[PDB]
Amino acid sequence: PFQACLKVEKFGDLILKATEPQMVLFNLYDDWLKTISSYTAFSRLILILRALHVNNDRAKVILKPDKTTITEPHHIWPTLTDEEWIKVEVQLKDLILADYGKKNNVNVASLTQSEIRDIILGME
Amino acid sequence: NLQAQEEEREFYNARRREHRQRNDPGGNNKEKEVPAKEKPSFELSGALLEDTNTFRGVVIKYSEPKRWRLYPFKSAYLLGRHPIDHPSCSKQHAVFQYRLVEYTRADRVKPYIIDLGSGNGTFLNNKRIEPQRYYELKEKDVLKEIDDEDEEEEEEVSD
Amino acid sequence: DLIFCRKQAGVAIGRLCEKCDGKCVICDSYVRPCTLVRICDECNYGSYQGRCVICGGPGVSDAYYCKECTIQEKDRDGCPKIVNL
Amino acid sequence: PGYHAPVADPFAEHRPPKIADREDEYKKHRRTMIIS
Amino acid sequence: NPRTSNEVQYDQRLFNQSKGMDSGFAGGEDEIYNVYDQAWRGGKDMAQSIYRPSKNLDKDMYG
Amino acid sequence: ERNRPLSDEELDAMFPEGYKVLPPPAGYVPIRTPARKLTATPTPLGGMTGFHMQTEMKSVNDQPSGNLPFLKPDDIQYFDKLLVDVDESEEQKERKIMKLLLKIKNGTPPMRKAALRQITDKAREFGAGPLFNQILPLLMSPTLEDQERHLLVKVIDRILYKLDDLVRPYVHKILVVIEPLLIDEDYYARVEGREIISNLAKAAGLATMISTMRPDIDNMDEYVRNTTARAFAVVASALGIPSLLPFLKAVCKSKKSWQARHTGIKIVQQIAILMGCAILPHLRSLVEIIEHGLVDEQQKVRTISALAIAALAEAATPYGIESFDSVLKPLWKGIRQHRGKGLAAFLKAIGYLIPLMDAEYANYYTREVMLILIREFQSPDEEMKKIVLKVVKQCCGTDGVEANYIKTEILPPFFKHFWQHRMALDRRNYRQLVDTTVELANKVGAAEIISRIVDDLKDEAEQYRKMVMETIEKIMGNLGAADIDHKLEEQLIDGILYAFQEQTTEDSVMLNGFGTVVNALGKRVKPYLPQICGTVLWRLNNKSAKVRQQAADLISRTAVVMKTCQEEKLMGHLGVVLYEYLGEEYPEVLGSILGALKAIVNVIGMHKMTPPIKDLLPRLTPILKNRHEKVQENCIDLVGRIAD
Amino acid sequence: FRRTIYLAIQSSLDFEECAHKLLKMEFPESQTKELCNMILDCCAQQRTYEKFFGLLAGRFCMLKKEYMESFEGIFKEQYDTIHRLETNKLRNVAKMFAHLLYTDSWSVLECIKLSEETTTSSSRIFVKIFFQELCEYMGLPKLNARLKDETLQPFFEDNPRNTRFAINFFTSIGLGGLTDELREHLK
Amino acid sequence: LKRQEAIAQNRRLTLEDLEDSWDRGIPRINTLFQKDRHTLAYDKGWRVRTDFKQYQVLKQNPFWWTHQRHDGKLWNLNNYRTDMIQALGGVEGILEHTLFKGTYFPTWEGLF
Amino acid sequence: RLPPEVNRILYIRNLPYKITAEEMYDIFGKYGPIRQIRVGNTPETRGTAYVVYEDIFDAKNACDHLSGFNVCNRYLVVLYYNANRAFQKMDTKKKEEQLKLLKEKYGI
Amino acid sequence: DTKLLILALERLKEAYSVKSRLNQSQREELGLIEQAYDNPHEALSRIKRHLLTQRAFKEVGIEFMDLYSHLVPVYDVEPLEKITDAYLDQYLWYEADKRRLFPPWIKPADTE
Amino acid sequence: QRRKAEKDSERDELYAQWGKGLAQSRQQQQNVEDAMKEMQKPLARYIDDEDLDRMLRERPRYSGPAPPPNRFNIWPGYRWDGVDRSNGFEQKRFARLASKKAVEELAYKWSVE
Amino acid sequence: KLINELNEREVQLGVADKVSWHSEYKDSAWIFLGGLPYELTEGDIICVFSQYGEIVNINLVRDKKTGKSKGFCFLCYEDQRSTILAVDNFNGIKIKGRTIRVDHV
Ligand SMILES: [Zn+2]
Ligand SMILES: [Zn+2]
Ligand SMILES: [Zn+2]
Repeated sequence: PFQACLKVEKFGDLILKATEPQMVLFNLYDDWLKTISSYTAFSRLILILRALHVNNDRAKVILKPDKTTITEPHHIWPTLTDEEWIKVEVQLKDLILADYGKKNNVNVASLTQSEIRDIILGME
Repeated sequence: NLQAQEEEREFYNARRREHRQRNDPGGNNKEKEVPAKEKPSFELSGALLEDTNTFRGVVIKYSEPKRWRLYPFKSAYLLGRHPIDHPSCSKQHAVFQYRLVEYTRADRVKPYIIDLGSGNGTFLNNKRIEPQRYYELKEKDVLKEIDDEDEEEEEEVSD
Repeated sequence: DLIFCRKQAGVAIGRLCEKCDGKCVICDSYVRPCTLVRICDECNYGSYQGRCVICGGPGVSDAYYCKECTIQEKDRDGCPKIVNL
Repeated sequence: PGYHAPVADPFAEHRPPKIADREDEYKKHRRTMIIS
Repeated sequence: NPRTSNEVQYDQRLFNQSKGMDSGFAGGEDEIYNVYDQAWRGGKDMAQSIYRPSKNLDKDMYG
Repeated sequence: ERNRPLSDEELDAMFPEGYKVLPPPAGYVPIRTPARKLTATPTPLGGMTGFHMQTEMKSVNDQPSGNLPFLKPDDIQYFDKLLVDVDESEEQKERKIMKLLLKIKNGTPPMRKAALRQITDKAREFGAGPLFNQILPLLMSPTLEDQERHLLVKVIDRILYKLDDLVRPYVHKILVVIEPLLIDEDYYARVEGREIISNLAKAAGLATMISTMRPDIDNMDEYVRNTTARAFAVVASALGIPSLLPFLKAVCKSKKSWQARHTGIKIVQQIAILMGCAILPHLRSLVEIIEHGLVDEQQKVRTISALAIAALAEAATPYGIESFDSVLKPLWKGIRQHRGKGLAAFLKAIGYLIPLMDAEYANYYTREVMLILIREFQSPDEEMKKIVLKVVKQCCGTDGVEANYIKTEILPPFFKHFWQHRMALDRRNYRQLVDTTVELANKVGAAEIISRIVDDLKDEAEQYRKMVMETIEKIMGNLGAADIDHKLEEQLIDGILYAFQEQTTEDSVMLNGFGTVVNALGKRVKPYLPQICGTVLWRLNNKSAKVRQQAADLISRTAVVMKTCQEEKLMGHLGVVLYEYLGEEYPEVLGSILGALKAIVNVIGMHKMTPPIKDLLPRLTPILKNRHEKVQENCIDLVGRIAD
Repeated sequence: FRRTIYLAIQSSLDFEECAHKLLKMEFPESQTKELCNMILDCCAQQRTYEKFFGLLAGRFCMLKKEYMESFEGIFKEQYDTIHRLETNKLRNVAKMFAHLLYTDSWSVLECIKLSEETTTSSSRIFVKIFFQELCEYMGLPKLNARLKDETLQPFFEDNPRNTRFAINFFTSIGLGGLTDELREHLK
Repeated sequence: LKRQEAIAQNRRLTLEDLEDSWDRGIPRINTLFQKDRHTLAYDKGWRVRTDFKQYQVLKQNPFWWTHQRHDGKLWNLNNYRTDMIQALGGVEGILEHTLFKGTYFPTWEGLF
Repeated sequence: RLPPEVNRILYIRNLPYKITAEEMYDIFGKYGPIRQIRVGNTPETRGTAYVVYEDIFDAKNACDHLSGFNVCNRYLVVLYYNANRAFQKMDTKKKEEQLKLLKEKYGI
Repeated sequence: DTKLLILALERLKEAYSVKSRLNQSQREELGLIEQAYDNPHEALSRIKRHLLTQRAFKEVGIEFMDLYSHLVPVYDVEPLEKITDAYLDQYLWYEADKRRLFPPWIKPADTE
Repeated sequence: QRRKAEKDSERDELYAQWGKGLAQSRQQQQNVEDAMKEMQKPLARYIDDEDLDRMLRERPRYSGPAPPPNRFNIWPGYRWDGVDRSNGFEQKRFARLASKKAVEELAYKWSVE
Repeated sequence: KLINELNEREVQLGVADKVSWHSEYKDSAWIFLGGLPYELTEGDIICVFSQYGEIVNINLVRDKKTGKSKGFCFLCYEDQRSTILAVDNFNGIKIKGRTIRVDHV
């Protein structure tokens, strides 16, 4: 879901405000690579994008739970700790799976681990 | 259309509540949160028995001005008729619960007298106080409302 | 403290657990399993179905008598399911 | 110090690891039984 | 009858956190290590299991 | 209560022999009388204590002689007589020498042994009187240990193998302490207690026991009544039912008060539990006793009565149906009109009865019970749920019941109300639930039950997962996996792996569960292997001591399945991979590893071993030093298989 | 740049060495705001007050005229976060500015105000400490001087009410020996 | 002061009002809340016994001056490790010197 | 707020053979009125005594403060005395007269 | 008493805390101290019995720890007398501090 | 029969909404407000106004004494008796959970050796 | 009485929260207090059980004719966590000599 990445306020605003064709850079991992591996940060990324793609604002509820949670200007996503990251990850997996099963009328406690991994990661 | 239902309800205290929560009978005047004995408050004052503050009692039989005994107050004491009441009194006018004397903490360890609403009352310096409020006592003050067979005085230990 | 019940021997097959599995009951020996154990359902019933004849665990096998106790004909007495006293 | 004294059993930890009381309030009437 | 005590004293959540007595840390042996109080990462720190699935909480809180 | 004032005869009642009452003055006595008034008065008066600095004989007693192993600070009260060293001047010397008890209680194990024998052979000498006089206080001690208790129980046994006619005066004086052993949390304590009361009753006379134990029947406290009932159970096992019958049959008809009849009926019950299968001959007379309590005006008597019928029938497993005969018609009637616990009790009785009836009469009667059984699923009472549970087992596990009727009426409410996280956390409810569900599977078939409970393998809590897991285990154990379709089988294998991947404790249930599932599926499992064994290797690392042993054992039990389907690469894997762990320093792991190797040897043969034996065996040889157990076990086993 | 600063500072004993290490590197100057912003944040964020991180900020000022300016700015930048910062780090700050201001890296204060109108209970504590430290050095007499020549107003006035808040508040701090003249003014 | 305010409020103090100073002070205030605190209240002269342990025991104690049970832990080096890894170039750069890519582990986040 | 095992009776030991009941009554008389006190006059029990008070909490404050308390050169052994044990030396009887009295006087 | 005995026993256990296979005498010491945990009142009575009676003890081993400058004496006692003496020490310091024996100017002090 | 069947039925609304947990329902309500925040505040960071005042401050209810801590931190009602009546499982449950936290750390200390 | 032993198997085994059997319900405030003393009344039990919450409405079962309590009450709080707290806490309590029982509904 690289498309939903432009649902973020910053990107869409930037593009809509842009007066000339121009190349811009960003780091979607922020400072994550300090505490984690690349690929794992990649999984966290896919979780975030997909989750923004399904319920949108509700994923923003997960990502902006407490007003005491802040995001720094250098970074795309709020500053969180590893415990906090595992929790919000579980919540995002919950968003994606719940809505998929709600569309396909499937009891989503009955899906497999392979099925869940597929659904989250992409097309099965 | 006199009494629609014969029972209805209450929303009221139960005798076993107040009973079990205070028993010597059940008593009144549960100590407030402040109450603390006077000796340990003389320990936080850093005072050995020489310079410590101890309240001694003095008795005078109201008809004849001395000691039947002398009484230390050193957190509270139950002044009553005699068995339940700790500070028993032979006075026949005292209700089964007459009054209480509680040392409390304000700003300091200070003595306090509180009437329980004894039917006759109680006189302070031959001047009564109304029921249901803590009234600080100062040294040399006197206790006996009008039924008074006795007198009492308070003294701090000094000299 | 521990002795035989010696109730009449029925048609029910004996059941030994993991521990007791190989032992011939009376001779306490592992040698020459030949004949088969019988105890009364009075001794073997219910929670005792497939119970050990000894310790009280689930029977994983069936006890076989030795040839020693065979010729001395001890296997024909009362049901040799040990009862604690 | 008096403040740390205001801040003022392990044998009863290890010793209680030996045996136990084990029992309820219903059973303790045992203690009230006089001999015959 | 309230249950009252002089002063207030202290709560509970903390009033029993750290071990007891225990004593320092060996005579002062070299072999001990023990310099750091917490582990490096949250891999084993963060949870007993990194992954558990379910929608139980999901389809319950969902509505 | 215990603070009630006392009298001088009552005062002379407590303390033992040889003490004097003193007045010092009449005046100090008047101080003691004013003391009450002065406990208030002189506490409110001048007082204090101080000390002066001055320079400074110290007597004391442990138990000296030669050795005398140590005395706890309390036990002094008992053993004080031993402390004084006055010696060598009759009975007082027998009590004095009887402190060998102290050697039994506290000391080294050898002192306890030798002491125990020495007091055994002195039984006939000292007599039961002095012993029990010096024992029963100890076994009555409030501070008593576990071990010390058990040991005093031992000495009571060993001395009661000898003394026979002697104990007659002390029988009650014994039982009062011993009856609390019958009701206890410890099991071994209970079997001991039953044993020593057996030895006592058989040791004493019948009339001794009977005439002894009457006044405890009407005793105010129900505790003594209950434990006394179990006592009569034990003594009745000793001296047989028919000898004691007329006593009972006299008791249950006592017209004084109900409490008695309640006791006697409870006695009938505990006889039912204890004697069990052996009740059979006198079943008729027993029933004829108990029947008159079902109609009694008091409630308890009715409840405990019908309960006792239950216990009977449960030990009556099928026989003697007509002996219960006259009991039925009231019971069924009561089934209509009752609210509360008594109802459930009746359901318990009837429940154990139904397997004993004829499938025709029990057809009708059963079909009547099913209604109330349905309606009553929902009660919050856990006693209720136990009863109605076991009931559903017996009623619906009847050969004369139709599947479809259960499938419709029962299963949906059954899995609704009964399968919840209140149940599984409890023990008995756990087991009984397992059994009942197993039997429902035994009738309606497999795919139904399993198919409904599979989704719960993935539930959060352990104990619940453990429950459904062992349930699936027993089910697929009995019915066989043949009934299972395809998709539900995918949910199966995934469920079992998933549940197996999170193990908080080490236990067999998950493992035996998996093994039974696979061995039952046969070669329908083949498409699932690579997922299995992938999990098996990755788990085969993880964090060591917890899961290595478990994944290893998983291999061990999955060997044959990994063989017959002819996946040889997998045997290469397990062969050399497991071969590599033989250097593991943790014994509890290594043992499981060797076990896995063993199981792999029993499937693939000698000359086909991917780790050729030339490699393997000498690599095994040095391990024999390994001390800790499991290693030695599995190791020696494998050296045995290959060496043979 | 932000990471290099930290490593250079965590490496060096003394406060002297970090500046030498830092200047030596010859990192770009304009950043000479944020760098110093780095030092103020890096230790203040650091758990407890330490003498080192406060000295460093100051020297870095005497060496170049701008560095001083860079600091005074950063002190301003506090207003926004006077409320916001949590109530430990105020314990590092109050003193930590105390040590720039006792040693002359005072009138920059004046910007700070006493009002129930707008002062953050945060800010309340912040300034509170700041005096209970700086006092402990100058000893409340030299402080008498520095104030008496200061002309600090938003602190020291109109607003007899705010003179109760002021003077009272310095009875609360406890110093309240530089509140005299204002007491007279009340009268 | 936190004790006095708690007294006047009659409400006892929680953890949070002490979260500020939790690790601070020479007695290391948190040491009041040690579970075994009773026992330690009856220990005296510990500091000198540590001085004379050098004679009773062969090994040489550098920490002789203090004891964590009475005085708490007077330092926390947890930062030093993080800053150390940062100065070396982060986790990955360090691993580039190792066999790690040999072990074929997916990640280092689970290295134990 | 009391342990159940403690009773109004206290066994007291480490007494001299000369000791006077005057000292006994005086000392022990602090905590409450004496129900009574016994003292072993017999060869083994000499040096031991039993104290009984009108109230238990009396004895509780006693063993509290009197724990290991001193007399002469000695630190007395202060324990809460047991129950039951040797009792039946006396009997249960003589209830009939008193119960007949309470059934007579108050009529209940 | 239990408090004191516990403290002293922990102190003794602290020398061996790293615990390699040690040796025979040390083994006796661990087993005997371990014994003291299970049956404390026994140990206390035995100790007080020693303190009231025995005036003759066994021989103490001696060895020198080498600081490369000045050697440090090191003494070795049989475990029994070590537990006895240890409790004696915790007790002495406890009573001492309670009674304010040592004036403040003696400062290898617990406070600081 | 309209008003009567709406007495019983609108009582099904009343006691239905009351049944669960009136306290629980309001907390759920707050989340609904949160959705409103999302529509205007798609990805809020820092100084944006709600955060501003947010960090710009840092129906009888029971008065007397204090209410012992409750895992869920709920002040007792208006007229509450003012006395602790409990099995103490909260504290011990409260204390034990805390003890484990100490246990995880002293578990670790083990690992380096 | 069985409750407290279920909470001990729940704490001993390390159940860790949401799998708790108070999550059995999630739908229900009303609690069941049985084995209550007959002298008790509305205002009383309200005053004791408003400790752990705010009780909205309680119907105590009192026999219709005689107009005295049958000995138990169904209560309703404003908050569920008050119910979880109350069942898990206030149970096994002494009142007037008799130990009350509580549980969900
Ligand atoms: Zn048999
Ligand atoms: Zn066996
Ligand atoms: Zn044989």
